[PDB]
Amino acid sequence: MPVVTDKVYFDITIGDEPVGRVVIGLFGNDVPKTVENFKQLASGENGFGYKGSIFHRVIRNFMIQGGDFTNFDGTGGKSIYGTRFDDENLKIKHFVGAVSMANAGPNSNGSQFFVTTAPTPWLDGRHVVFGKVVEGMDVVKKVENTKTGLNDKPKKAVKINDCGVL
Amino acid sequence: XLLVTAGLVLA
Repeated sequence: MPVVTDKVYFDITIGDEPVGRVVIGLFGNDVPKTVENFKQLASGENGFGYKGSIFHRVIRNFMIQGGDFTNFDGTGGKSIYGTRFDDENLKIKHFVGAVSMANAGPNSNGSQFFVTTAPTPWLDGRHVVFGKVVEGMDVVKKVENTKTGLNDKPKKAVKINDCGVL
Repeated sequence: XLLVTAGLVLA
């Protein structure tokens, strides 16, 4: 079990109703560069980041995907190191409540991430896992249960109304 | 299949 070194929170709304807080524990001794990127995007300290962004793709019994604060539809986002950065460690395995980098092939992490809600071992070795949910799995449940339309887009927006570093 | 990209999004 990787060790949790820092924690960040997201306060979620669904179509504007508050639905609670998720707290994500980060594995900062194992993937320090990936964890730095996520923290700073959660604090917004570079002038951009997660606050006000959405979970644009939600699949029940699979994952919820967010972090695209540039285009809001899964095509965008950016790291603190520029557009994209390399895979830090691909040895940490997925598990229920893992928090992991979306990508588009090797070494293309940006700001997009997912929280799994069931086992996803077919992603292992392919996406960098850098954290886990340590509180608010109930809230993660609500999100994965919203009504969705075309390409798994929630009908009501699922917003990170606020976030930051605990 | 069940994937998590960043631009295209496959089966």
